[PDB]
Amino acid sequence: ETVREARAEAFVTMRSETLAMIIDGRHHAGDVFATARIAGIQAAKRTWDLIPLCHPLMLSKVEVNLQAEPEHNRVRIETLCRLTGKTGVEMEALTAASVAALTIYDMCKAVQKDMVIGPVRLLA
Amino acid sequence: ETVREARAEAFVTMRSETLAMIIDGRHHAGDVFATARIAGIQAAKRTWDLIPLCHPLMLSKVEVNLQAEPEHNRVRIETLCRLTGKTGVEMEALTAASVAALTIYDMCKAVQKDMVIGPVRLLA
Amino acid sequence: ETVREARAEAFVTMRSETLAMIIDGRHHAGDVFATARIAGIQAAKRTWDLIPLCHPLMLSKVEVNLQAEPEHNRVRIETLCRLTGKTGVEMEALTAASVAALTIYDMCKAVQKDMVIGPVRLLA
Ligand SMILES: Nc1nc2c(c(=O)[nH]1)N[C@H]1N2[C@@H]2O[C@H](COP(=O)(O)OP(=O)(O)OP(=O)(O)O)[C@@]1(O)[C@H]2O
Ligand SMILES: Nc1nc2c(c(=O)[nH]1)N[C@H]1N2[C@@H]2O[C@H](COP(=O)(O)OP(=O)(O)OP(=O)(O)O)[C@@]1(O)[C@H]2O
Ligand SMILES: Nc1nc2c(c(=O)[nH]1)N[C@H]1N2[C@@H]2O[C@H](COP(=O)(O)OP(=O)(O)OP(=O)(O)O)[C@@]1(O)[C@H]2O
Repeated sequence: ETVREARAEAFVTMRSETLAMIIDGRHHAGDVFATARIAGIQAAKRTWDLIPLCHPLMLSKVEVNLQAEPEHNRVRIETLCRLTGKTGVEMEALTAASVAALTIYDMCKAVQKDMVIGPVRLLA
Repeated sequence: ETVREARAEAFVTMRSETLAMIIDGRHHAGDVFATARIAGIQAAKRTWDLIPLCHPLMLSKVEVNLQAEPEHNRVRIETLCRLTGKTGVEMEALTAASVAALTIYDMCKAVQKDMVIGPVRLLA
Repeated sequence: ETVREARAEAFVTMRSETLAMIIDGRHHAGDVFATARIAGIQAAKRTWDLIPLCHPLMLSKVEVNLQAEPEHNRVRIETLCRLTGKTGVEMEALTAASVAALTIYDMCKAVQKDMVIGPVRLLA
């Protein structure tokens, strides 16, 4: 039994107006980043129930951080998962990143029909 | 890693007729107290999934006890949660008490529109 | 804290045509056995949430195996559950077997109205 951790990233690519709306609605009720962070945290804790062969685990830590990248017309999501145990937490990190990305998508899709999620991958 | 425990209480205040109906339907199919106890136990085990920042834990014990207080026109709910681990179980105890209270409410609301839940708090 | 395990079996009895359809659709998209295995695995991990008094546990292993028994006009399901902990996994094994059986039933019920599930029991 050891300390295990994993980090993942995801991106959501969108038009400039769409990203500007996220930036302008930040820190207000309906905060896209706040909502996506909570969604990702909740999703990480449910990973065992979403991915058939994953084991139930006791996550002691899940972090989801989001940043606008206006220069690339996209949002970057980075996640961190940690626990002390025998099973790793790669899928928790990826699932948290993915559901955070889907939540950004959900909150922007009225404005834009052709957003793209990706890449979604582990960080070294 | 130690033995951790928490106790909570909740109250549901109602008219005398409403409480009398609970007392009279006790030990029969549709037992309000039996249903509320099971709801509270189930809710305690799901606390991590209801409260965003709570950690998943392995509850080894959850107890929910209910008593009519005819003298005060109310039901009192007391809960107990225990486990051996590194994280406490205050939220499990409060959530079990709260959902037990909501279940009493649900089973009585046809009869009464203005029941009040509270206080809900930890016990020392 | 020790290694704990449990094994269960379940049977679904059906007409010969119904069983033949399962055998003939095996290894194809809509594989009844593949679907039932995944359902049973997922169900085992949720046992604590289905059975009110069961404890949440960290299952390290769940196996679900299915075999056609043409000679008896039935499907046999055998399950295995294991973990290292203080609480046994009998209910996880039985629940995995039961939900696997219900999934076989679901996937065959258009064809047959009078299938029977049982026995469902622990193995020694
Ligand atoms: N929650 C959660 N669970 C996880 C992962 C995760 O990131 N998060 N990674 C691992 N894990 C689940 O188990 C896989 C690894 O298999 P395992 O080594 O536990 O199987 P064993 O019991 O050793 O036996 P074999 O099956 O190896 O023979 C796996 O790749 C998942 O399927
Ligand atoms: N199921 C469940 N979970 C619970 C509680 C509960 O009653 N029941 N209480 C605790 N806990 C969750 O974690 C909170 C306490 O934070 P923590 O001390 O674990 O965080 P750490 O990993 O130490 O890092 P920081 O974030 O402290 O820097 C908390 O207050 C909950 O948010
Ligand atoms: N997931 C899951 N959980 C399980 C089982 C299972 O197969 N799978 N078997 C056990 N268990 C739940 O706990 C029952 C056994 O009770 P227990 O010995 O834990 O209670 P204690 O805390 O010792 O106190 P008392 O209540 O004994 O006084 C039980 O029979 C279940 O109710």
